[PDB]
Amino acid sequence: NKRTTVNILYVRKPDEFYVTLPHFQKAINNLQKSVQKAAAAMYQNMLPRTDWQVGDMCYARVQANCDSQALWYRGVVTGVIPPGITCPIVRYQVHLRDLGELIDDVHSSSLANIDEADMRISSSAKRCHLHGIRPIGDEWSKDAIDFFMDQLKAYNEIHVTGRGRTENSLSVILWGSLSILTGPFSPATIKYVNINKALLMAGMAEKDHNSD
Amino acid sequence: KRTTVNILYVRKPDEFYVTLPHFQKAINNLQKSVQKAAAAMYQNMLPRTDWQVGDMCYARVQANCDSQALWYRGVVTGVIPPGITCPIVRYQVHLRDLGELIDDVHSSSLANIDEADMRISSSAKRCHLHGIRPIGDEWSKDAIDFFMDQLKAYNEIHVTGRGRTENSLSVILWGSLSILTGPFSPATIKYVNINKALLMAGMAEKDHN
Repeated sequence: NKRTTVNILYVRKPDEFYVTLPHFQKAINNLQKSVQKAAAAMYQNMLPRTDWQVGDMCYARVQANCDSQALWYRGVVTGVIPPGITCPIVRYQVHLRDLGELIDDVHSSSLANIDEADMRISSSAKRCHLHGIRPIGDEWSKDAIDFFMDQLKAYNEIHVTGRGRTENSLSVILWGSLSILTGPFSPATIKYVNINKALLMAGMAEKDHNSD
Repeated sequence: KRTTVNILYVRKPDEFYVTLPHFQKAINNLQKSVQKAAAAMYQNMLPRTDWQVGDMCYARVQANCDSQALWYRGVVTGVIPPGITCPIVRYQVHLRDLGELIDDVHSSSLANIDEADMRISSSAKRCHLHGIRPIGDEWSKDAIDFFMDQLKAYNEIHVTGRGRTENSLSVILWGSLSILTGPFSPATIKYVNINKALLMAGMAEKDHN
């Protein structure tokens, strides 16, 4: 009721990270290996294409955060990187809809056309930001991001409480749960820790006065 | 004195990598020589997870201008503990022949390197722009983008050495323009001081040391 358990797919910053409902996890996996087949056929069958622009949907063959090998992903072209002295080819930045991670320096050769079903299938990665807090400065510092990451791996499970949504993200109070084993006759006890407040108390963020 | 160079890779105005232009073919031979040696080691070698900072190695990674992952001579610069998103140890590797840092490299992509292949001097020579420093704590994206723009805005790039730290060479970077002035006269070259251009644009400040 008050808390919904989630799986953390990818973390960029405390104001941008991506989750999924735990029961949905298998369907996400099925979608990913389904995506490999569709993308691979597309790549060799399609005519070569070089006209890629921002806002274009696509498949990208890229190595994501926890990938040992490059794999196909559903993506949206977020940026165009003009040729440079080190690299004389146009390249692109791609947002991976099922993971949430931005990938830079993607060659046109790694991009493939996307058909119309895999365009309207809802993105697996659900965007969130920590509610009621902001960085102490222009941007989230590396310390604060590292602190956030450290908190996430410091708990048994992760839970969110919704505080409304912005135009592309859901505002949440992130909860860490500890499980306490108290004898064979009694069930484990669960305690919840407020990660948002943990960032505040550690001096890694300050209260956002735009929130109520 | 000015020596023409090829820019291999740029991280920041205080960290970029060059080579002498005549060495370029020799670098190319080394890279595809590396492919042979590394692939051998990989299928040869016993599996290893013992990777530590300062360890010499081969890394199969997708570098900056690579469409596909390739083998590179490397040194492990960092160890990345497992996280909630990725439950495996990973490593950060510096590519000696390119100069670029690569993050999140799995142990499966790492291979042992033998010592003959290891002691060949790095193709990439480290440089930093002399007499300047960032305005803020660190180089801003604006300054880095400006620096990149300067490098591609000229016909050729040249360096003048003004001393060395222990791992990097302090230089004045020069951009050259060629001016065509009729069939009878040879073209004239004008040089622009890239270090100064950054100072002028307010993208950097004087070192005063």
